Amino acid sequence: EVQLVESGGGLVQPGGSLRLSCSASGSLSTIKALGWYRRAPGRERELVASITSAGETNYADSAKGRFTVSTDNAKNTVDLRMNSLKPEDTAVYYCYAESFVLNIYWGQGTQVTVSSG
Amino acid sequence: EVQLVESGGGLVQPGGSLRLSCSASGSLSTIKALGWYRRAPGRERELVASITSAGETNYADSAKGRFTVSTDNAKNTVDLRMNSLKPEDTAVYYCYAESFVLNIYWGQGTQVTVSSG
Amino acid sequence: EVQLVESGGGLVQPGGSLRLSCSASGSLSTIKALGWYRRAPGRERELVASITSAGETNYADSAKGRFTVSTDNAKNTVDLRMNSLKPEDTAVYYCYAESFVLNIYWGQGTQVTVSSG
Amino acid sequence: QIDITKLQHVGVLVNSPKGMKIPQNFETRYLILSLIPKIEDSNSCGDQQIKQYKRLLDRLIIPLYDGLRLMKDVIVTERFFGGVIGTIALGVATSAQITAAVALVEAKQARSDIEKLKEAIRDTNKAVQSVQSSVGPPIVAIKSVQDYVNKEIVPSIARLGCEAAGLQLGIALTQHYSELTNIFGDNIGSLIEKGIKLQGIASLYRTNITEIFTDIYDLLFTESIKVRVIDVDLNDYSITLQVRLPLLTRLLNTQIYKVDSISYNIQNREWYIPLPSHIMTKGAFLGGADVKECIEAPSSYICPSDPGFVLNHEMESCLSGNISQCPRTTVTSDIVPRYAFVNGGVVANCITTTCTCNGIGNRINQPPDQGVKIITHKECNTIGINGMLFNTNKEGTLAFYTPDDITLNNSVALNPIDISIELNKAKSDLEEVKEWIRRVNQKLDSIGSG
Amino acid sequence: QIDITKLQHVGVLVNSPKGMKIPQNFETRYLILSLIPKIEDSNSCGDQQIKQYKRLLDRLIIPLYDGLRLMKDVIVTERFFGGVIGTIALGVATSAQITAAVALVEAKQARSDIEKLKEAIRDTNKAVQSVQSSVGPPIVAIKSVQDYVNKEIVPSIARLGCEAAGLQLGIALTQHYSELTNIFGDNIGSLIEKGIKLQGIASLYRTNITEIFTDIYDLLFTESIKVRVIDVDLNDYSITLQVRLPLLTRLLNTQIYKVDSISYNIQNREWYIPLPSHIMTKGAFLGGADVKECIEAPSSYICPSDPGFVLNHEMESCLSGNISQCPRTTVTSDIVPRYAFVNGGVVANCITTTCTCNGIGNRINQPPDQGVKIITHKECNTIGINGMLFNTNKEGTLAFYTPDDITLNNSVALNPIDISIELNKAKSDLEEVKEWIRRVNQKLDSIGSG
Amino acid sequence: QIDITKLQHVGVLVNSPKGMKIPQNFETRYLILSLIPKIEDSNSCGDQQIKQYKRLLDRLIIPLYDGLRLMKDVIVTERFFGGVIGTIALGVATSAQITAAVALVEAKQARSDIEKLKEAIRDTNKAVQSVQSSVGPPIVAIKSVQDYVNKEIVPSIARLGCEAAGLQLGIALTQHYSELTNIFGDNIGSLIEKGIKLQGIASLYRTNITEIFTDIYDLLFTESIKVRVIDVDLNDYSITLQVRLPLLTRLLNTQIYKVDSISYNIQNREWYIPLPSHIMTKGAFLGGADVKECIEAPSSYICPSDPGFVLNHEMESCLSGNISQCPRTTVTSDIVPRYAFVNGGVVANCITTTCTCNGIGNRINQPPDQGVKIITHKECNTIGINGMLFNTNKEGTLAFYTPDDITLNNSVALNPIDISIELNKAKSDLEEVKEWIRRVNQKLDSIGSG
Repeated sequence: EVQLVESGGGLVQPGGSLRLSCSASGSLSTIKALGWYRRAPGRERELVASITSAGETNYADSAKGRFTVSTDNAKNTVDLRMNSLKPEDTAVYYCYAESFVLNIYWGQGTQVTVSSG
Repeated sequence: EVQLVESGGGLVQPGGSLRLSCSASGSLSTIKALGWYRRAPGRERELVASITSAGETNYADSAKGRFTVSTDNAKNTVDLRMNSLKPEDTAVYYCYAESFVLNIYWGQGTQVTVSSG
Repeated sequence: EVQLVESGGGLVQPGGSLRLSCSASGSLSTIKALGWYRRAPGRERELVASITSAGETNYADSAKGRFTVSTDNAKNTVDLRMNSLKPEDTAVYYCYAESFVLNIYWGQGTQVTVSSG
Repeated sequence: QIDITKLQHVGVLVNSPKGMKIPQNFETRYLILSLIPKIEDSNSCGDQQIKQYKRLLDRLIIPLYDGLRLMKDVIVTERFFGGVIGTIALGVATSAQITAAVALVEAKQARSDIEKLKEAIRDTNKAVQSVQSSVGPPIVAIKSVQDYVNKEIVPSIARLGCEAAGLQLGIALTQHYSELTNIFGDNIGSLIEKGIKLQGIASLYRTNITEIFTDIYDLLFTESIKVRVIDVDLNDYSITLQVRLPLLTRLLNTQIYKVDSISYNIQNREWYIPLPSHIMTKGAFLGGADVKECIEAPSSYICPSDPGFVLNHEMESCLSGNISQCPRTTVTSDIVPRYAFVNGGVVANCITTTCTCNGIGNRINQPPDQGVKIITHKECNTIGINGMLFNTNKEGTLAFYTPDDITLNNSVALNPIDISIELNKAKSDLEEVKEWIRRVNQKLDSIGSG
Repeated sequence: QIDITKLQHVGVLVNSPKGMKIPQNFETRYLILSLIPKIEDSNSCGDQQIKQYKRLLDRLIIPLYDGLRLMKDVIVTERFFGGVIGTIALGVATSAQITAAVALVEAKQARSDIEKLKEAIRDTNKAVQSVQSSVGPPIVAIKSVQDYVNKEIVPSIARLGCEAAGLQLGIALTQHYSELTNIFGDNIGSLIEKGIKLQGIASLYRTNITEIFTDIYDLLFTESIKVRVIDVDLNDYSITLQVRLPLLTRLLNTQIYKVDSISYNIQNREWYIPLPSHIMTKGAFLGGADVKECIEAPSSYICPSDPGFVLNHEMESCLSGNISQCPRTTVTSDIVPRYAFVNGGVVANCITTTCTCNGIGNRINQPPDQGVKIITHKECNTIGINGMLFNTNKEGTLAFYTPDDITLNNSVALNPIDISIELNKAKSDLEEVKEWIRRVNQKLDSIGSG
Repeated sequence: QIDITKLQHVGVLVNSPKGMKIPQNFETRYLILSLIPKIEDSNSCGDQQIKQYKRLLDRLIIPLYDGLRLMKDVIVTERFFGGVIGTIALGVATSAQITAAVALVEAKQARSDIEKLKEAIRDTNKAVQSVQSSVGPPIVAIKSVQDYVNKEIVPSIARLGCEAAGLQLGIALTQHYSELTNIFGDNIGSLIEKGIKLQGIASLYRTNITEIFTDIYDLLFTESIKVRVIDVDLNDYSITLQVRLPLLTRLLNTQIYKVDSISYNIQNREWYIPLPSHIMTKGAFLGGADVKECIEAPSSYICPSDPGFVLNHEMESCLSGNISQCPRTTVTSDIVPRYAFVNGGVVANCITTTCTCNGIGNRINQPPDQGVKIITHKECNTIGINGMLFNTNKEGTLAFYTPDDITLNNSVALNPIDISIELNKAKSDLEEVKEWIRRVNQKLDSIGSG
C-alpha cells in the first residue's frame, strides 16, 4: 500500500506556471518509480513524468523538456513543476507509485484547468 | 443427415431378377459412399455393394460379379440390381450413405423374400 | 493377517534365564521375518532379535551374543531365550512377523520384570 | 512375427496377445444442451439468479461460439452426391480443421430442424426430451437443472419464499457453471476441432446413453469418443452436439502384445531393451501400438483408430528375433523389473536378485557374461526369488535356455545429457583426428619438397 | 520478418497474425478468506462440526503458514523512497523467492489495517463484506459458507434440530475442505512463491470480481493471473490474498503468428519442419512465442509477460526465408497434417494424398523430387483431396509455385533413440578412422626407417 | 560430500539440508467400501434409483474386478513360515505384479472373516462401523451415503413422498458415482497393481483415519501412501481395501539438499549447470533425490522409499568440488534465476543484472571472463539488485571469492534439436575426414607405384 496525496491543482491563467506536489507514504522502499499521470476528457490516462529511485527520468513526447519533475526524498514528496500551461494540458493529474513487482498505486487526482482567455 | 428411402422389395420368384432403388437426399456432397447392406436372420448386417463418388465399387465375396449396383447422380438415386435370386439371399436390405468422416446413415430397409418353390 | 500369541513372561529373579515362546498362525509363507521387539518405559519399541526364513539372524547392540532366538518351524513357533536378566531388560516384549511387502504384525506383548533384589 | 522365445534371452517378455476393435463407422445422434432452466414461480423470482448465471455462461459460451465461427472455413454443388462441398476460404486451415469444417457442413442441414425444435424446447420444463423428425433418429434435448428446479425449487418458492429459492438457484446454477467450465473451458480450439468426450457430458447429466440413443467395455469406449460441437446459440444459451455411436468391428489378423523388459546384466551392470510398451502385428506387419487412448477389454483393445506406428529402428529386427540388434540402455531406477514370472518359470538376472533353486540356501548363480537366468521347472522345483518361495509350474512352457555369447553392440542412451556427453567426447576425438591430419599433411608437404 | 510465401514451399504455413497485450501494471486489491462461518444457534450446536472442520483445515493451513514463513527471508530505510528494503537473511533465496519476499514486505503495511478489520470480520455474519480505509481501495472479506449457514442451517436448527443441522454442517464444511484442498494443497512452495490463480478462488466463492474490485477475454485473463498469499492466520483460520488487477496495454509493432507444418515429401518419405507452434515479431526481432499461458482473444493474445524466446537454431534463418536451412524431421503419426487449405488454394504433398484437379478422376501427380504441391485457383477450379471436392477461391492470394531444387541438408531427429543410434554409427566410423590413422602412422614409421 | 563453497562459483547453490524419513514397515488395516446404502422406506420406494445406480457401478466395479482377477497369477506350503507361497501361473507377471499377487495372497486369509462380516454389513444402516475379530486390529466398513440416507432421505420419504425422495437418491447416488469414478476409473491396471491413494478415499468419506485406525506432515504422508484393493464383490457391490499405516523412522546420516542453479556468464552469454533439483548424501554416497513423491516437512522429507538415484555423469565429481567438470547448458528463459541471496550476501551474474554496491549509482561490474559475482558484506554494505536495495548480513557466512580461470569444457545441450544439429555438424566433419583419408591413401598408392 502507498498513500498518495496530490495537491497544488486548481484554476490558473493560461501560459502560467504551477507546481503539483504529491505526498507519498507507506512501504516506499519497495517503490520502483514515482510520477504523474493525466486523464484528459474522452481518453485514457496518459503518462506525464516519472522519477525512478535511481534518478532516471522519462516523459511522454508531449512532455519531453517541456515539464520537469522533482522529489524531496527526505520527506517522500514527488513534485511535478508545470510551466507554459496550454488549454491542451487541462486534465485530472494522478500521482502514481509503481512497485518493483509492477503494482501501481494512485492518488485521488487533482483537477487542473486554465482560463478561456 | 441423409434421408435414405429404400424401395423395390417384396416377394419374387426364385431365380428371378429384381431392382432395388434407394433415394438419397440431404448433404450428399459430404457422402463418401452410397450402397446397400443386408441383414439375414440371426446374423449381423453384411455389406452387399457400395459405390464411391469416384465410381469405385466393391462387393462381398458372396456378391462379387453376381450383383450389380448403379446410381443416377442427376437425381441422387442409388440402385442395386438383383439377379439369380436364391433362398440364401432373403434378408432385409438396408441402403446406406457413408460420410468422409465415417458417419453412416441407414434407410428403413426393404424386405426381400423368395418363393419356396 | 498373522496371529501372534506371546507367552512365557512374568516375574523372574535377576540374573535368571527365561524362554519367551510366540505362536504364529496365518499366511506365514508370506512372512519375511519373525522376531521380538521390546518397549521399555519412556522409549520407543526397540528391536530385540529376528529370524529370517533363511535362518539369518540379527540383534541390536544391546542383544548381540547376549540373547538367542529360535524357531520350531514344524509348529510355527518363534522362541526367544532370555539369559543373564538385568533390571535394564525389563520391558513389554512384542513378538512380530514382517512380510516381504514390509507389513508388520504384532502380538499383544508379555510383561517381563525382575526382582529388586 | 515376434520371436518370443528368443526375446526372453534379453529379458524382453512379449505377452498377452489381444485382438483389436476399431469403429469402422459411427451412428450420429444429436444432443442439445439447453443451458437455461425454466422456472414456474409465475412471478419472476428466480430471474435474478438466472441473469447472473447467464452472465457467467458468457465466460464459456462466447469463447465457444467465437471458436466455432473459425470452423466456418468452408464457404457456401452441395446437396448432390460427389458434388463440391464448398469453396475454400482466405486463410490457413489444417487437415484437422478441414475435417471439422466438413463435419460441420454435414450437420448444417439439421439447422432447420433445430429452428423447429427450439420452438418446443424454449417452452418445455421437462429435463430430458426427445423429438422425432423426418430424419431417422430422434433428436434429444437436455434442459440443464430442470429436475432440481421443478422438484425442489418450485416447491421451495411457496414453502420458503423468494429468498431461499433464490439462494438455492444461485448455488445450484453456479455449481453447474463450475461443471460446465470443467467440460468446455480448457483447450477451446482443440475442443472445437476434436470435440468433447461423451463421458464428461454424461457425467454432467446422468444420461442413459443406451436408453437415450439406442458389453461394459463397449460402453466405456462409447464414453471415451468425442462428441463434436455443431452449434452454439448465444441468445438462447444452447449448445448442439453430435454424438457418434461407434459401429465396432473386430479387425482380423491383428494382435496387440504387451512387452515388459526386465534388467539385463552386462558385466555386473544393469541394462534393458527400451521397447515401446505395446507392439502389434497385422499379418506380416510388426510395429508399436499407442494403446494409451484405447479401452483394454479382457479379450481385445477397443481403439478409436489403428494405434500402430512403424518401428523406425532395428527394433523391428530385434522383435523379429534378430536379437543381436536389440538396443541396450542402462537401468535408472526400480521402475525396471529385476525379475518376472514367465510361462510357469522365472526369467531374472540373478546378479541383482537372490535366485534360489530348491531352497533359500541354494543360490542360482549366473556367470557374469550371461544377462538373464531362465529357470524352468526342469531346473528348479521351488524357485525362491528374494526369499519368496514359489513352485514352478509343471505344465509351464518356458523353453530351457542353453546360454550363448549374445553380444548387444547397440548401446543406446535415453537421456539428452548422456548423448551430449558422449557426443562431446566424439567431437573431441574428431578434433584429435583433425590435428593428426593437419600434422601428417604438413609432413607430406615436407617429404614432397625434399 | 517472415517470408511466408517461401515458407509455404516446405509446408510451413505461417498464419493468423495477432497482436499481443501485456499487463504493464497491476492494480492491487486484498481478499480475506475467513474460513470459519459464524453460527446463530445461540446454543453452540454447530460447534462439534466446526471443531472437526478446524481439525481438517489444519491439514492445509499449517502447511500454508509454514510455507509462508520461509518467505520471511528479508529481515527488517524502509518507509523511504529508494531506501533499503531490508537486510538479507542467512540462507539461499532465488530471484523468485526474493521477488515474493519483496511483494510480502510491500503488503506488510496492511497488517495494522488487518488487525483493525479482523475485529469486524470476527463478529459479522455477512458472507461478502467490504471495508474502507485511509488507503484508496476497499478491502473485501469472504466468510466461507455464510449464505448456506444463515439461509439454510439457521432455519434448520429450529425446524429439524441439532441432529440434522449438525449433519448439514458436517457435509457442507467437509465439501468446502475438499474444495480448499483442491485450491491450496498442491505444490505449496510454488503456490506461496507464485500464488494461486484467481479463477479457482472465484470458483470457490462465485466472486463477482468486477463488482467486488472495480471484454470477456480481458476477464478471462484477469482470472488466469495469480493472487499471492500475503498472510495466514493460524488462530483465526484466515487467509489474506493480494488480487492483482492488470492494466493491459496493446504492445505496438508485435505480431504472434501460428505456424503449421504439413508433411514434406523427400523420395516418397514424409518429413516436416518441427518449428515451434507460435512465432512472434517485435520490429526486427523474430522468435518463438510460448503462448501456452496466454489467453487467445480473437484479435490479440493476452499474456502475463512477453512469451518470446529467441530461436537458437537456423530456425530464424529458415523463417526469414533462407529456406535451404530449414531442419527436416520425419513424420511419426497422423498428428502432422498431410494437407492444408492456404489462402484460397491448397498446399499438400500429393504422394500421400489423392489430389485431384477438376474431378476425382484427374489426379494431380507431383514428381518424387517435389515436396509439396501448391494448387492455386489458376491451376484447378475444383480441387478434390481424398475425395472431398472443394472449389478453390477465385480471390485467393495463394502465389503460384514454379518448382525448384529445394535441398534441405539439415536432417534432424526429435527422438533420443534416433540420435543415439546415429551417434553410435558416427562413433563407429570414428573408430574406423582412428584405426586407419594408426595403420598409416605405422607405415610412415616404416618408410622413414627404410 | 558436497563442496558447497566451491559450487557457488558456478552459481550452483546447494542449500536447505533436510533429513529423510522412510516407512520401515506398515501396519495393515482393512477398509470395506459397501457401495449400496440401505433404505428404510419399508416399501421399496428407493429401489428404482438404487437399481440405476447399481447399473452405473457396473461401469467401474466390473473393470475393477476383471483387473483384480489378473492378480490371481499365483496359483494355490502356504500356512508355514518359509513355505512355498504358491505355484507360478502360465503367463507373464512382472515383479510389480508378483509383489501385488503376494500382497493379495497375504490378505486372502481375511476372506473367511470377510464372509463373517458381510453378514453384518448387509443388514446394518450405520455409516461407519468397526468389527473386532480374533486377528488383532478392528476391521472397518463404510456404507457409502448412509448418513445422508437416514438423516435426510428417511425423513423426506414421509414428508415429501416417493417422488422427491427418489430424486434426492438419484442426485446423491449419481454424484457418488462421479466421485467413485474419479477414484477408481483411471489407470485401472496400475490402480490394481499399485493401489489407490488413501487421500482420495478419505476425501470420499471424511474418514478420521487416526480415529478409525489408531504431526501434520506425518498425517499428510499417511494420506499419500496407496491402499491396495484386495477384493471386489460384484454381487454385493463391495470393495475391500488394505490400508497401510506407516511406521516412520528417521534414517541416520542422510541429508537431502536443494540445489538452485543461477545463470553463469561465458563471454556475455548465459549458461547454467543443469543439476537435478535435489541431491542427497548417505555417508559417503552422493546422488540425486526424486523428492517429487515425498512430503516436505520443515525438518525432513518423508518418502515412501529411498528416492536416491546415482548420478551417472561427472555431476558427482562436479558436486564433490571438481568444479571444472560441471556440465554447462544455455539458459532458455526467465525460469533460470539471474541472482540469488546466499548466506547473507548475493551471488549473481552482474552482466544481466544491475548489481550495485553502496547505492544505485555504483554498479558492480564483473569482467567478461568471470561467470558470477559473489558480493559479501565485506565488499558491500547495501547491495542493490535491479534497483532493489538490501543490506548485506553482517553475520553472513558467504565466503569471499578471489576470481579464477574456471574453464568449463563440458558444454552440454538439453534439447534434441541442438544435439541433432551438432551431431550433423560432427558427421559432416567426419565425412570431410573420410574424404581426406581416401585422397591420402590414393596418394600413398601413387608414391608406392612410383
